[PDB]
Amino acid sequence: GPGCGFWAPSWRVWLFFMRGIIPLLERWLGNLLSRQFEGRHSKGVAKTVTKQRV
RNA sequence: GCCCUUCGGGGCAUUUGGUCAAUUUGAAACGAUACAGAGAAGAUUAGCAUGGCCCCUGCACUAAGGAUGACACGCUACUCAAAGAGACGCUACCAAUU
Repeated sequence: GPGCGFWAPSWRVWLFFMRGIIPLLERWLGNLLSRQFEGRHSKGVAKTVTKQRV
């Protein structure tokens, strides 16, 4: 049942997950804020020829 | 304030900063309501694009979606003739039933 408080291994796991997730989310959130504060550039950087566009 | 002094003097430290704390008049946007109302030459519609002073959602400013996201569907002389054939064109208008 409940009573096991040996939490250091799982806590470790989530710290290392955070280590990897910081560069990805700081980039993603920075781009969220770029859209929010200067707007979306819609075209201009060219779109690739994907499968639906071949 | 402190320190030094040869008691005359000298030293240490040196220029912040975000338009006020004040919501009518220097800029928020839905929803409700009213209304209308969805592409491809009969009917019904899978979409993929194209162009940018149209954008939205998205990390994607090298996905995807938004009705195939929408827009598109008005308007329409102007580098501009030549041949040969006509013209009471360019003037006048005119005297017998028995």
